Amino acid sequence: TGRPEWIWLALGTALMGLGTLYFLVKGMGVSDPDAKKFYAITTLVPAIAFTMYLSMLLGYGLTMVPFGGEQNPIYWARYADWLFTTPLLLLDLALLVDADQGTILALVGADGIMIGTGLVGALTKVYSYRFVWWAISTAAMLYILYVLFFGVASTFKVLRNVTVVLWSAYPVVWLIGSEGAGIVPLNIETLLFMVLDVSAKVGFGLILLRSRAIFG
Amino acid sequence: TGRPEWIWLALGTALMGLGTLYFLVKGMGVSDPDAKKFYAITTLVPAIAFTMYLSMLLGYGLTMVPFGGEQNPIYWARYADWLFTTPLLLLDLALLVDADQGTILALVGADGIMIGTGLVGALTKVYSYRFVWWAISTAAMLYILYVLFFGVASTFKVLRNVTVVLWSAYPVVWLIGSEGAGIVPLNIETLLFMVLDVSAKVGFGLILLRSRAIFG
Amino acid sequence: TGRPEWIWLALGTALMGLGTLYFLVKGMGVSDPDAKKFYAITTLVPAIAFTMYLSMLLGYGLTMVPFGGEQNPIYWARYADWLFTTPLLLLDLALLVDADQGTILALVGADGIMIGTGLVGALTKVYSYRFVWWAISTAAMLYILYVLFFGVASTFKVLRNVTVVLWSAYPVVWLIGSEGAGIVPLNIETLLFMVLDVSAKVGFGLILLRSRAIFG
Ligand SMILES: *C\C=C(C)/C=C/C=C(C)/C=C/C1=C(C)CCCC1(C)C
Ligand SMILES: *C\C=C(C)/C=C/C=C(C)/C=C/C1=C(C)CCCC1(C)C
Ligand SMILES: *C\C=C(C)/C=C/C=C(C)/C=C/C1=C(C)CCCC1(C)C
Repeated sequence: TGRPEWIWLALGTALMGLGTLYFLVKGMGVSDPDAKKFYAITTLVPAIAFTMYLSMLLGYGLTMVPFGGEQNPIYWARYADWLFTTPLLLLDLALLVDADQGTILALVGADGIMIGTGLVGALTKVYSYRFVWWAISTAAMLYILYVLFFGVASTFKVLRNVTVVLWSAYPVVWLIGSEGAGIVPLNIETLLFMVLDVSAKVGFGLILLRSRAIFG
Repeated sequence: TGRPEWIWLALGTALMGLGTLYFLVKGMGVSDPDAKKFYAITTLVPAIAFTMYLSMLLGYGLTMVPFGGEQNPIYWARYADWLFTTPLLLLDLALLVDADQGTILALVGADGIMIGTGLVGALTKVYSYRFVWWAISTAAMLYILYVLFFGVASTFKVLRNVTVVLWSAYPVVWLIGSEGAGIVPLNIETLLFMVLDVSAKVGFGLILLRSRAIFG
Repeated sequence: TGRPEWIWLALGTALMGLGTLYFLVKGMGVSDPDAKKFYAITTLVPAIAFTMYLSMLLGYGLTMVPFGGEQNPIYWARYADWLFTTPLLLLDLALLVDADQGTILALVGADGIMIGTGLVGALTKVYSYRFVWWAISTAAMLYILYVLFFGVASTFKVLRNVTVVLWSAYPVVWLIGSEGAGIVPLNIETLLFMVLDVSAKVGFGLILLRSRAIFG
């Protein structure tokens, strides 16, 4: 359609949907409560993302934000997506290592500030302030990674580093993309987030559910 | 007032308020933690709905959505209502049959997508796409009913079928009402949702709390 | 800047940030899961508030609401703040006295209606109706205080009365401030909420975390 990035949105929609179907079928039959837990969590994340990519695709999860003298398309549904899926992803790690509740709360808590401040950064009309919110969000992401390292083992370790490399990519792509300094066109900005999202929402899950660590 | 549907909104407000008072008084004295749980859950649901019908009544939870060439009044507060009460209703069943946590999460998870996609459907300006969101929401509702059947007993069974007949009514009324194909005037569309809501928010609760199944 | 209340917003930002840092450092080393719980909860609350005061300061969490024939600046981010921090504050008391789950739910449930109805009151364009929402919110606050009194001991008692005096201040300041009857200028309205917020978000926490009651 009229938006260059549409094919990336259409591809992410498709891959999230297929990933959703795949885990739904994969999950059928699980009777082990613990495994049930990782299956629910892991199936729900691309289901949520599927509906969010579709709203972006259909143009509903998109808005225009004025700044830098320009009218700027902002996909707010990306953040609405992360707002619900990043805490579940952290839930999978939590459950893996059996984190106690104060840690889980701090994690989930830091994550909501991460995405909420980043959504504020996204919608802020004062150009310079957007980077203030990028900074606080990035600070929160770093606390989350800090806990992950200093706050099953082998699978945990695997998903941990996947997480590091994947989650730390989101900050840069924000910065260089159209929501930030405006280094890379929106069209390529959407492509990168799609590739991260699918790796984080489907790839991560394939890696976790194919492991016996999820089993009591 | 100026809106035909006002008397239905005023009636739902009144019935939810009275239902709220009734359970609040009913609940006083409960010392059994488990029963306490069903009382809180069941009292909270019409309290939330009371405030939401009032915002609709007062006109705050109402907006106009353009599509089909027309400006269309949409009661978004209906969805804000279901967003918080449908998961608690599912909580009551969950607690009844002592569902494990992976099931509860999948249930609560599918329910949030159900109402969120249906709210997107409600606010979408592209006529044809609204039905796409109706379809995904309906798909999620069907997963929720699927779990309910394939995922205390007697009371469970009773509330289960009440749930089936009541929840499956919401899809049709969306379709034929003004938010969809536009078969039934808004005025009658509001009347039907009010009747469902009160049966689902008060009737359901009367049935559950009058049972000893809620007792350890 | 152009807004008189800015210095109060800047002061609250600063005090919440410093309070956040202070507990973060204070919390380092805690290994006792229960204590971990009060530390997470208590550190998260001014972190959330920090980001919300900053959005108010920067002007992002501010909007204009028409009523009384005038265009009226409303800091909606104040409510977005309370929406997440008041339930955690109640969590600290809950955990103190080891409230059972039906109580916690009723508490958290009444609190969300409290702030949500008060946010509706804040954004309502019909002058007289704002006070209807003030009334329902106040009713919910009273239920929350009722439970607190009729629904560790010594610390509980201390935080309980702090809570009473602090939380009951918010209703009056709404009433006399610019969001209500318009008795006190916005500039002083913001000052009072800042003083309450910092006492409720930092002061309360200093009092709780300096106690051994948080320890198993
Ligand atoms: C959809 C799955 C995941 C794993 C998404 C993770 C996204 C983030 C870690 C985003 C972080 C951001 C930061 C650190 C600062 C700028 C705003 C963002 C929200 C993009
Ligand atoms: C207030 C109480 C209940 C039991 C409400 C239940 C509502 C639904 C099951 C709504 C479902 C919808 C579907 C399936 C698709 C169109 C949009 C709706 C949200 C109306
Ligand atoms: C930030 C910390 C706390 C302890 C804030 C508490 C705020 C309230 C108790 C607010 C209550 C309100 C009432 C009772 C009615 C009018 C609207 C308010 C939301 C201000």
